[PDB]
Amino acid sequence: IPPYFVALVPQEEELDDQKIQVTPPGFQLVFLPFADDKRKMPFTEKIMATP
Amino acid sequence: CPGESLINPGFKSKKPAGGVDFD
Amino acid sequence: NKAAVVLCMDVGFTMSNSIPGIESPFEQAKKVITMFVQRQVFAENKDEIALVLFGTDGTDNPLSGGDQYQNITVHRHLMLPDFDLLEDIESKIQPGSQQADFLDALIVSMDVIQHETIGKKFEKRHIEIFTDLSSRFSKSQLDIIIHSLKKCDISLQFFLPFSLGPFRLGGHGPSFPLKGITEQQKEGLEIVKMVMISLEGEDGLDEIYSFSESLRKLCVFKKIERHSIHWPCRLTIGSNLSIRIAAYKSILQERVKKTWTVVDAKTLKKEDIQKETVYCLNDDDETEVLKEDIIQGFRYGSDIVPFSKVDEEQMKYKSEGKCFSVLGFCKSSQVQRRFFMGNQVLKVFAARDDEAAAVALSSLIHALDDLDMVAIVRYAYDKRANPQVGVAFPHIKHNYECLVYVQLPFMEDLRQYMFSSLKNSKKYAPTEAQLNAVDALIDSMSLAKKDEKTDTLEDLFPTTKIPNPRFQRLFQCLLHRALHPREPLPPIQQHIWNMLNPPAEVTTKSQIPLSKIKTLFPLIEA
DNA sequence: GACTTGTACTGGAACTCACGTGAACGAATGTTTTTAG
Repeated sequence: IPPYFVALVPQEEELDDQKIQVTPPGFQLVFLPFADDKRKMPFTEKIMATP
Repeated sequence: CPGESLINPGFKSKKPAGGVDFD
Repeated sequence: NKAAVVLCMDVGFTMSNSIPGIESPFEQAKKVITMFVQRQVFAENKDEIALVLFGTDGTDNPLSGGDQYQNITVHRHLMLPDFDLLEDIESKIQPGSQQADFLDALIVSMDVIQHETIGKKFEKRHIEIFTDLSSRFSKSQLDIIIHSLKKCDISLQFFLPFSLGPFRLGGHGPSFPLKGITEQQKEGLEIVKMVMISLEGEDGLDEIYSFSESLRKLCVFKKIERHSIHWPCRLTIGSNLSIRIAAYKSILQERVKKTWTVVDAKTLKKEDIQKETVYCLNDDDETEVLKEDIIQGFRYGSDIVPFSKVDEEQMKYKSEGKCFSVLGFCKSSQVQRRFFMGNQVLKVFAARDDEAAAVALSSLIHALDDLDMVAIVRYAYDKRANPQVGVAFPHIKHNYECLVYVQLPFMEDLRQYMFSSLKNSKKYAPTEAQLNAVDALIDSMSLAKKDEKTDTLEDLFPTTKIPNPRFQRLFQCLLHRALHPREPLPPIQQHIWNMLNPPAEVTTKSQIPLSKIKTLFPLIEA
């Protein structure tokens, strides 16, 4: 299978007042898109909004 | 263990789906 | 939407000068052009490609009137690329024994673009030049060149052996060290910079790439790539407020458009092989049942409940399709990236051409950004599409602003798993020396660098800009099989590995901390 | 030594889960050709 570039983001354990685990500790594996996985958006003039 | 589903032991009892509740 | 691309290439003696330890510029330019042609051909793109070589011994250009525009040959005219072009690039194109400037070659390329594109309609015209800038040239025709380029709406791109110890192609490092550049090369670079500034302003500087850099950037197709279609809808914040919007697929995984067809070994035809599916009962006789005598059913815990397709369609959930409604607004901190779902990211802008919708969308985006909020919304592509709940958050840039939409999970889409804690374990607790070793390893393997007194991180390994290697590998293998039917597939190209690997500096710095970690941490397989 | 009965161990297959590949239908939109007013 072709390889994919990924990021391991640390994830610390978090518990609520009930003392029950809600976010397990470990790493979050996030898939990073390649160059060809993106798309080009059409050019659009930027119009600001008044306060 | 507190907050444990009676129907399925080993899985925490998910709260009922409420939806959008404006403050 | 078609396009015309004229590839201008130097084949002079200087291009063949292979400095020891560094690949010659001729080979790098050949590789870049081969990659471009492979992408254009194997993608079945309706793009016209022509090839002009300047520096050849002969002269085969329309401007060869007298002793001007010599040593320039139009190798291929403006016609659809085929395996013939790839074969000519690979084998029957050798460096010339004469040196020619790139200005007459560029004039010849413009003349080809003008003359050939007379009976056809092309939305974009592009010219790419691969040169070393190591030849004498005259500036007498620079102004006319710029005027013609501006009038004819022709884009320009330059590729040079050097960008603006060991050397690796596409290795995320310095291709040509800045020690040995000739004065003529500096003059050519300055002229190219002047031309680019005079054409696209300051933005033209970024369009001067290098062969090694271009091999892992996908820049060659930047000016010919087609825009995605727009999905029009109406963002709804209530029952009387609606904003016309258009959504595009900003990020979507790219797959292979071409499939594989099963063919017979003896004869390479798909019509001699037939695939059929049959249904049989649970009897020793293997009784056959027609498709019309089949009913859909579902399992209900050891009990089979028949459920016909018509009944399912009648009783399936029904909703009004093509809806983009805002369920509510919630603090951005309440939405976490780890919960993102789906396989696409949507970018929502205002309608095609209307100031009112643009103003409304800008107001909403600015309000969300200032208040640190995101919109929980309901998304449905059409009537058939299953409705989904997603999060839309503002995305403001110096040149454009929009709403980025990503799907969110449902209650049953979340898996509740229990994992043992690691911070309160007396058996897996690391020691101070182990923590110091890990810290040293992390410090020695940083892919981001701090710039000089400006507080701007620079990425050393921007994997987001690297093309998917699978497409290049498939194209190279297909071309090798086509041109060499009686040979096995070749190994993976070195530059692919170089671009898929981090800079050698990171490894060199990390050698020591890795050894320290190995010594400190005992690891034994079970 | 040959047969029978009872108990314990164990690797392969069935099941499930998840992903990738390819083919087919319909919705929605856009674009081109042809024909009545």
